[PDB]
Amino acid sequence: QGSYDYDLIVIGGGSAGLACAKEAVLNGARVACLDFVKPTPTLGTKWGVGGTCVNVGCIPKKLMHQASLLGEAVHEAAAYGWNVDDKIKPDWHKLVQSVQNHIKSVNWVTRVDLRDKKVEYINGLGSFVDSHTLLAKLKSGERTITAQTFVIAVGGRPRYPDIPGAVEYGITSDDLFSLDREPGKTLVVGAGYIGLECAGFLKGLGYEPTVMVRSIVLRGFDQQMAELVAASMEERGIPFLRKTVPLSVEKQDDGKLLVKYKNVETGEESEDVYDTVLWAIGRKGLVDDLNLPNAGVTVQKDKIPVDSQEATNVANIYAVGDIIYGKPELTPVAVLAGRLLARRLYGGSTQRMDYKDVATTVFTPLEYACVGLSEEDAVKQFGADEIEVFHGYYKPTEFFIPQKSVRYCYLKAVAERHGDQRVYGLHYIGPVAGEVIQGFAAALKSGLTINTLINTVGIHPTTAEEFTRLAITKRSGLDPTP
Amino acid sequence: QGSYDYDLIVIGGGSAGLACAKEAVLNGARVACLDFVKPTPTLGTKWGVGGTCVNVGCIPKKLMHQASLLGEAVHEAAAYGWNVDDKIKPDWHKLVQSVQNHIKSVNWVTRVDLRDKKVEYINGLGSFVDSHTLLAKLKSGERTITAQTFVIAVGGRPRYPDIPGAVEYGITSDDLFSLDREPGKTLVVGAGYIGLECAGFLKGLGYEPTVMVRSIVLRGFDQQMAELVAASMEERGIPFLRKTVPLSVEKQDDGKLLVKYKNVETGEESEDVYDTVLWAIGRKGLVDDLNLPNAGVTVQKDKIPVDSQEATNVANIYAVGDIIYGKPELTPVAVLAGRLLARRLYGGSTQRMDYKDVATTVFTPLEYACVGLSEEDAVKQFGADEIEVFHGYYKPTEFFIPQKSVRYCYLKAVAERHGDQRVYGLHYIGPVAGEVIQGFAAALKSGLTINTLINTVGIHPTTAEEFTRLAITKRSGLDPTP
Ligand SMILES: Cc1cc2nc3c(=O)[nH]c(=O)nc-3n(C[C@H](O)[C@H](O)[C@H](O)COP(=O)(O)OP(=O)(O)OC[C@H]3O[C@@H](n4cnc5c(N)ncnc54)[C@H](O)[C@@H]3O)c2cc1C
Ligand SMILES: Cc1cc2nc3c(=O)[nH]c(=O)nc-3n(C[C@H](O)[C@H](O)[C@H](O)COP(=O)(O)OP(=O)(O)OC[C@H]3O[C@@H](n4cnc5c(N)ncnc54)[C@H](O)[C@@H]3O)c2cc1C
Repeated sequence: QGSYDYDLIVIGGGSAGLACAKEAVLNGARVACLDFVKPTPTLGTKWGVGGTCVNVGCIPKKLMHQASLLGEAVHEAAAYGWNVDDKIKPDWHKLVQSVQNHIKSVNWVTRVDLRDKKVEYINGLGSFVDSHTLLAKLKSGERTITAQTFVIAVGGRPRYPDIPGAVEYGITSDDLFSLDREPGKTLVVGAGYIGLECAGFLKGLGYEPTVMVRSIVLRGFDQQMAELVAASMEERGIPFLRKTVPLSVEKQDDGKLLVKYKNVETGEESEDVYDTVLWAIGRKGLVDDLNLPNAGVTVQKDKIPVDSQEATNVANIYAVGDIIYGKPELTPVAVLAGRLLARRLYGGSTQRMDYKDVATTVFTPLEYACVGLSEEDAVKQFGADEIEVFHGYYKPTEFFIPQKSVRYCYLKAVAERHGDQRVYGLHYIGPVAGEVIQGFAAALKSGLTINTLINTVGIHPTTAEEFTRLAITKRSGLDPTP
Repeated sequence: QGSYDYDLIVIGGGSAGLACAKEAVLNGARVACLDFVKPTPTLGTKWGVGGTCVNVGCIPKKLMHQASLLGEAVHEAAAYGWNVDDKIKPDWHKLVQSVQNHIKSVNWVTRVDLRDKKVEYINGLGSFVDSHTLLAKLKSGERTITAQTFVIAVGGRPRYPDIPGAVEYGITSDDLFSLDREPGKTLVVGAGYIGLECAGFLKGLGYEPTVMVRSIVLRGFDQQMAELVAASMEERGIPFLRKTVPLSVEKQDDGKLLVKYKNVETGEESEDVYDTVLWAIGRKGLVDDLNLPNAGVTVQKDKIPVDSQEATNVANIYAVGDIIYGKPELTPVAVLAGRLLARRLYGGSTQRMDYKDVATTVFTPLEYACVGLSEEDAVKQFGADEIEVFHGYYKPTEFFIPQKSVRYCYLKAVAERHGDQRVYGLHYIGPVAGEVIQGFAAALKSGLTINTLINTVGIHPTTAEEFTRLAITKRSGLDPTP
């Protein structure tokens, strides 16, 4: 009660913003949704509607990971009697065209879907004038629009190190999936899931990545599982530069990139030449252009703190997805929080988003999926002596004939030691990690216990059945290799 | 412990028998385990210890399915820009050799493990003298041993139709996996999972199968899903002879096999020529050679009815696995039941086998996995108006670039309509169906409801997350294709 141009304005058109805008209209709101994509500096990469996942995230990364797995499949096929040739090579440019052809088909479908659902899509950059007023800057011109409620869904963009040559000579994941030039010998700075997945499918597509790690691999993940993923990448011939930080990048006369770098423990300074330098050193939330102080919204560095209803400290302004402080930065999380948020606003729902036990997958050459607590978090939370860890190495049926290493085929269930022996966390390295873990995440939400887990009849022959076969505890001290 | 040569004699060295034998010795019993493999009649195929799964079942079937899938991966790789050659053909002799090579390694490790664990392995055919005495026929002489307790775990062997030429010219799954000659053009008589799987990998390896179906496809399975499986195989060039039954087989001068057959609906008589006739029309329990009347054990046709502790009507004699009457005939069922039985006999356990909601996968070219009730059984049991079926067609991310048909990529959830909305059944046709369904099967055993299902965050991008995206009910009559 007051009267504005819209019930709801959503700022940002990626996973959360669009899910939110669509669910809001379904429930009868009058809604606008702004989306705009700043081109990468140098290179100037830009793209269509639908945000990070579709354009420069989950989707192209999965497709290139598939490109890399298919190469290996071609190699294994010979072991099974197929008369395949060995000297096979990927055309990078055909790969990139395929992937970009897919993404642009998706951009169109999404654009049509919005218009069909009557979501008013504005292609401009929104900034607050006040807690109820937004200026949209359009390709040419501006509109000032009001709303009862604002959902901030602006996400982030890749960070650049504060080092000479960084922006002129390096790229990020924004550039990588449409790179005009072949990656070639590549330096991947950062050992979060993005850097690892990148290095992984670079090696698999015939290039030469090296991963540079400042301190640890996959911070926020179970560190045993982390180190197993890193060693499995080294087994695949991907070198790692541990405890090492970039100093500078310069272009040589021959067009090669000379990177000087520094070991952070020893102080040792080194250099090497690469064709490509990929920064995968984190993503910074896009609060900057919002002019949040005009709106009264408090900020926590580059992110926005929200209550369990995704409200900011300003009662009418909400934020959802990646710009939000301290929550899983993942697509299905953005989508579902976006939608639920529209449903409480307009569909009379009280269902709040559940952020606990979110499953995830790192799509490394051998993939790592997990849901729930890491081993160390459970131990910190409850005490070593109130925790049980069941573990083992296993052998995929599909690995024997081609003789593929099973050295890093390992899984573990982290659980309550007594009582109901509640399962806290599940971790798996191996083929189709995410396909395996998804149903187990649903089980953890239904209260999975160790007794149920271990008495769920296996589907044979699968690697998923290895979770139901778990029996050796770390406490027993018994060899986890059957 | 007192009077007999053994605490325990296990008759049958397959999935149930070995799991029973091993667990029994772990709990201090003195055990022998008999295994003997009768050679196939004609042809005379025979193999080592470990039973059907290892030698003529799950394992070779999974390996040849993998060979067929790798063939498809090779063709897909090109869509992603790999410069692979199109004209590839598998070598059957090389494939059989790699499969048999794996199975002989496993036979030997299994034998070694039995000795290491002190299970006394006797390669001889057991028949009862009385309820405490067994005669063992060895290659050499005969033994005659006594025990306090017997576990019958003899399983089954494929059936032959009672039809001229059947045994002289036909083969079964027992011969297939080490066929000396190339299948060629093959009539697969029977449309259970064994027939369909064999037909599927044979087509995938360059041969020309035809499936002959007496009545229905996949009797015992959700029939909607059965028809989608059949049609996905017709999509791949595999024909079905519907409502059709074999009459005879003869060998022509040119070495081919003339099959006379009859449509049982129209009465039509037809014939055709094949290189191979695979009978996949069921398996008969091996009660015959046991001389059960000597033990006083009651049988139910070819099977043995047992109570919920796997006991026969003779209290010192149990049966477990495929020979048992009326239970799922699958490897992990046999393994877990034989384990739990030994653990109750000797381990002071009271835990009984749970035969309900066992998950299974049909490893057809597009795999069908399921757990819990088919739609028709849920409707039968509860009423249409108490059932909600959530369903959808979906598109695997990996299918886009090579433009693979998504026509049969379909899943559904059969659920309680009101109340807690307990999930009764899950069904999925698509890639890595068994990897997807396994965790969901543990979810079901934990009480998975629709609310849990639909609010478990997806792992993106996966096909497994399609389960958590389910939203369109059959009752709405809305299009299940987004
Ligand atoms: C390489 C990489 C791999 C990933 N892999 C996975 C994975 O496999 N699985 C998974 O779940 N997640 C993955 N993610 C994470 C996932 O893509 C993000 O979690 C998700 O896209 C976040 O959605 P969002 O709506 O918050 O932000 P975004 O999708 O980034 O959308 C925000 C949109 O708003 C625009 N915008 C910003 N400011 C304004 C403004 N002032 N006005 C108008 N528009 C604005 C932005 O330009 C952008 O288009 C990956 C991310 C990266 C980069
Ligand atoms: C082609 C095919 C595909 C299959 N695919 C799958 C699948 O992928 N997944 C799955 O879970 N299951 C699968 N199975 C089913 C699975 O193989 C069986 O359920 C399982 O092997 C049954 O185990 P068992 O111990 O009861 O029998 P077995 O493995 O058959 O029995 C063991 C043995 O007892 C021996 N024996 C019999 N009589 C005597 C006697 N009197 N004295 C001494 N020894 C005797 C037999 O010769 C045999 O070695 C498949 C089966 C077939 C045939």
